[PDB]
Amino acid sequence: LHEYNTQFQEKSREYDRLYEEYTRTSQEIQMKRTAIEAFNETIKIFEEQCQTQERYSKEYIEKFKREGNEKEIQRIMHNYDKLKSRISEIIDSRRRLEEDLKKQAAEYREIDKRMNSIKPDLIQLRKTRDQYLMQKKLNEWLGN
Amino acid sequence: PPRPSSGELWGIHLMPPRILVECLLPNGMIVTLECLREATLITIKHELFKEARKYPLHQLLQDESSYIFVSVTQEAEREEFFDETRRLCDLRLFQPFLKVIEPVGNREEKILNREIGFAIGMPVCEFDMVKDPEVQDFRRNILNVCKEAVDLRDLNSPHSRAMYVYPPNVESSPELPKHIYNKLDKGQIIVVIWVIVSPNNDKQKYTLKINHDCVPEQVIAEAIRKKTRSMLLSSEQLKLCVLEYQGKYILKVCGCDEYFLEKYPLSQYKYIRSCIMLGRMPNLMLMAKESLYSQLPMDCFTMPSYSSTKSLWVINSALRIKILCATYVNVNIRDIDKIYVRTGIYHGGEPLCDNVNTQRVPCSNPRWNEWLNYDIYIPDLPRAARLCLSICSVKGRKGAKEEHCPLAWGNINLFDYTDTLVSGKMALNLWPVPHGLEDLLNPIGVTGSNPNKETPCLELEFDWFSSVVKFPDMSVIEEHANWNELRENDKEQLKAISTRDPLSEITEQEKDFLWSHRHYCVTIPEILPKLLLSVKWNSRDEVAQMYCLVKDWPPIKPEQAMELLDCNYPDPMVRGFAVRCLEKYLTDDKLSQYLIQLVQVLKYEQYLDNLLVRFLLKKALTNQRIGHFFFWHLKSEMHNKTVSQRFGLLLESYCRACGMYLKHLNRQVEAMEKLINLTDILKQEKKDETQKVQMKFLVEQMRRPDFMDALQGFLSPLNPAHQLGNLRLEECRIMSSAKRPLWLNWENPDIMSELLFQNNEIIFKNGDDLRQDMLTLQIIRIMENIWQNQGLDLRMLPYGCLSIGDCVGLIEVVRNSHTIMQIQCKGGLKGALQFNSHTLHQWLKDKNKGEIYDAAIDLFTRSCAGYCVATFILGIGDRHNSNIMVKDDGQLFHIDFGHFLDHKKKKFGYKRERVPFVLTQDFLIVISKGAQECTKTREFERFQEMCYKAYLAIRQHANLFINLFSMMLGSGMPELQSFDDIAYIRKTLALDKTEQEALEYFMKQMNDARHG
Ligand SMILES: Cc1cc([C@@H](C)Nc2ccccc2C(=O)O)c2[n+](c1)C(=O)CC(N1CCCCC1)=N2
Ligand SMILES: Cc1nc(NC(=O)N2CCC[C@H]2C(N)=O)sc1-c1ccnc(C(C)(C)C(F)(F)F)c1
Repeated sequence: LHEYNTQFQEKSREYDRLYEEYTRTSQEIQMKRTAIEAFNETIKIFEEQCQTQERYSKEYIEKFKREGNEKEIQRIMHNYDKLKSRISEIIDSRRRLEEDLKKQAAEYREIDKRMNSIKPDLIQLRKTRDQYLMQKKLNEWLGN
Repeated sequence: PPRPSSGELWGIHLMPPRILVECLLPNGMIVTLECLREATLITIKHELFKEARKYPLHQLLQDESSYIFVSVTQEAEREEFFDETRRLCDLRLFQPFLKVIEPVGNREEKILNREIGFAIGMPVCEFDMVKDPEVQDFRRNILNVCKEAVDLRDLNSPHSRAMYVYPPNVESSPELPKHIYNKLDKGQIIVVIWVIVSPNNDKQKYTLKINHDCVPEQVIAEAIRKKTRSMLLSSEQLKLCVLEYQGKYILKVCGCDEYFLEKYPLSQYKYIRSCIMLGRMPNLMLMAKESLYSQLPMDCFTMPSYSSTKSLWVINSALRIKILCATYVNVNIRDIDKIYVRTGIYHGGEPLCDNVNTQRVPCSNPRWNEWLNYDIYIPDLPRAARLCLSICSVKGRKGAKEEHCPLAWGNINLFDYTDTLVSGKMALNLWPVPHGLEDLLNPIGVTGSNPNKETPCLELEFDWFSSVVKFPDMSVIEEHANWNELRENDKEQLKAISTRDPLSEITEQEKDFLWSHRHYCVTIPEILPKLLLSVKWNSRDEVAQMYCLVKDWPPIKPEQAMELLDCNYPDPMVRGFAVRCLEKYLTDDKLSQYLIQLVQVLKYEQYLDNLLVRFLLKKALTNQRIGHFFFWHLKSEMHNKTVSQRFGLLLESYCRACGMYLKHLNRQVEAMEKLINLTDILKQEKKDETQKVQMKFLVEQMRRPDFMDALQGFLSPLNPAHQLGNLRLEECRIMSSAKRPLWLNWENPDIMSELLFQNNEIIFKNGDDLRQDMLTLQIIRIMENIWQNQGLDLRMLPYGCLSIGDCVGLIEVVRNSHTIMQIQCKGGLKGALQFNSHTLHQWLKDKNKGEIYDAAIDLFTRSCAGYCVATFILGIGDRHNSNIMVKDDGQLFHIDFGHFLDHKKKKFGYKRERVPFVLTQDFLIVISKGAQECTKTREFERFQEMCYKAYLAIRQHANLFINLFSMMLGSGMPELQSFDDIAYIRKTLALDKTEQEALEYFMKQMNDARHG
């Protein structure tokens, strides 16, 4: 009973710890799914901003070429370049989070694997301990 | 989805005082604009358009008034910002960027939908995106309740809306337990009526002595009588003057927003009866009705934008369900041998036939393609029939003894909300096994697919019968149903059976017994829960006969109809009777008292649209005091993904029709968000900083303009009758606890704040589940109501506690109260952090010296007795000088009830509570008025009689408390997951014993917990 209760109280402590990591990891996974959802909506907005920019620049680049105002065309190009710098910086942020989500979502499956092998074993140890059931030594042997 | 944090940006709690914001202009240009974190959108758009002139194509931009901002929020929402008064830090943007667009849609309509999405904690647009017809049907069809409730509010304008906004807070009984009557001077109470004479806040009082059962107009008329008597009016002119004027004034409580708007006796109003208990003279404010009616804004309720069959009984076939395959399961093939799907057809918790399991398959290949044949005839399927299934892993590595373990589970209603038998293929995303669930099936868990589609997905297939199968109409069931053994032996047994608690086993004979005598059960209506469990729900014949018996069943008391709403009684007709009992007997007072349980049991309804949610919505929409806590209790559990859609869809409807109170809630919700975010910082990033650095940071932050506007001028969520004005910032502090609680103090903006309290003190705590303390304080309040009705003046103190979200909530501060330890810290130390036993009485002797001494010791010993019994019955252990407080007036009360019902000792298997009450001696000294031989006094004997008398009183009402806990099962509270957790109350109340064996049992436990 001392041997079986100590075996019981350890796996009890490990299943609890693993369940903490499991649920904690689960909340984190949801947030990464959220931020990827938010990144997708943000990327969608920036890509529209690029498409609309090409429409308006179209006739002005044509105008500023003929009017010899090459210096203004560099303004539009410089800002358009500044846009694409921001978009690439953001796609990289989403990509790193997508990669990060893959590691945690795989680790997550790994926690649930370890518990689901400990979960049935933990019940049996209660059975063996309970077979041993049928005062200082009783509270002592129960890990105290 | 909802927000992960309360931070001003994703992953950042505090925006920098200045932050660069990407501005995407409509001409295609992008402009980086440095903005103040507290800057409004009005300012930011203005500064952008100044900067935009420096950029190409700037002459293409219209005026800044023709554009509005759109961005991505932390909830992944593409939100347009019409209300440009909002500060930058409070938009809760994902990334600091704003796109400039031309506004599309209705301004007022979009601003509302953002306020609602904010209040719910979930973007409204998501409900617009759910393809589920039951959801779209709920959203539309529930508006009937909203409009109907709104018309009932505008029926008797303006008094009807004054009743809605400021409902009378009255006891359920006008009767005074006579020990309260004798606290009056022969049933008369002295009241001070105040009137403010413009403009200097000139406060004139008229003190009156009048009967306790005087109605407000009689109190008013007496005030007018006192005022007008000195003006030599004729006797008849005075009569005419009183009669005319009395109807045009109203009374308000000094210092808070509670009005005496209804014909209740004055003592029935909760403020007055409390004044009798505490012996304080009520201070009331007399006010002209027009002055109040002008303060009432017009509630604009606007209709939102979205506003061949075969009978089940003709199917000559048994029920069969096809288990096709699961996507995946997380098992290590090396340790788990095979897997299978375990199924069962349930009505509530009771199985309707033998559980059926699939064949075993390899772990890596979860596909069964197996038709499971069940032991139930399809016409015999009850309406609340549910498939309860789970994927179970089996490993036989311990010998010939196999290990069976649940991996993931899911329950489904076999009939949808349209009374249709489920048909065809269906995919069910499973739920994880609860922590500690060892059962192979989980029928008490929520039914329906997991909204998280990234979980193991089990594919099912239901039978097809060449036509849509519908549950028969009620007329057919009744008609089909229509097609002196009662001696005292049976009459005495029927009464004994009904008195047994809900957790007592009902044997198979007794099930047969009640069913045979189902008609005499009508003659004893309270037996209905017991009889309902005795029906063969797997037999349409018995169910039909039961339906007919229910259709004419006598209405039962509210406290007994609530049991028929928990997870045990899923049948809609049973619940329909229960709701109708509530419409008939549940006072708005008692509804407020049971509002938590009535929100919890919503989780066990089969469908979104049901009689209970409609009754609760109507009540919430016609009484704002009910509607307030209806909101928060629904709100505080939106974090729970098991119900967030149901509560989300409901909170949408309440917010859309509650009127001007939504605005007050937005102030409260946002005020809490600042507190959560601030505490997050203090708990996370600044966790290692000293008290001084955090206090500096605290004073630094609340002083910021966004913080000042958010945390000032709103209604206390603990009690909206308290107005929270300006912060008394010098009194705000972070408390020493490691959870970083926030002691907050506001000014009371009431003109009579000095007569009630000019300071409102609230403890904000982020990091602890308060649902336990909520429930305990609720239970403590009910025990006191029982003790008072039986004449036991046991002064409890169920102070305010409200969980507002995931482990975050508020606590009402009790002024002039101190923990036993804080009182003990007077003359030096004794031992390893211990203190002197006589110091408590010595302190109390100084506070209440002279004639008040006997009243204080009496108030102490009465208050001590109630908590002693209450903490024993509820199993709240670990009571010591740190969680027992005493007021200067002498009232004792307990605090911090984080864990009850002996769940800390459940892991040990040793059910024996013998912790000595550490403060036995200290409290004995007070009860014994300072005797050296404290246990020898007659006062101690009186103290023991109170506890014996109080203990049996609660034992007499054990069914109510067992039901209250039973209604809380779906909450996910750790100490309250199964009826077995609730069973601890059965032991402490000794329900298996007699009243004599129980009181002896109590006396024993007290002696085992005697001297500390
Ligand atoms: C003065 C005083 C005395 C006692 C105990 C020691 N005695 C009694 C109290 C009632 C009736 C009879 C007796 C008796 O022993 O005959 C006591 N308390 C105060 C408490 O405040 C709390 C408390 N427990 C007990 C255990 C669960 C927590 C609460 N017990
Ligand atoms: C109802 C109540 N009244 C109080 N009173 C003071 O703190 N007082 C009372 C006056 C001064 C101050 C003090 N010095 O002592 S504490 C309190 C309370 C009740 C229940 N739980 C709490 C917690 C768990 C949230 C706490 F304290 F740990 F955060 C507090």
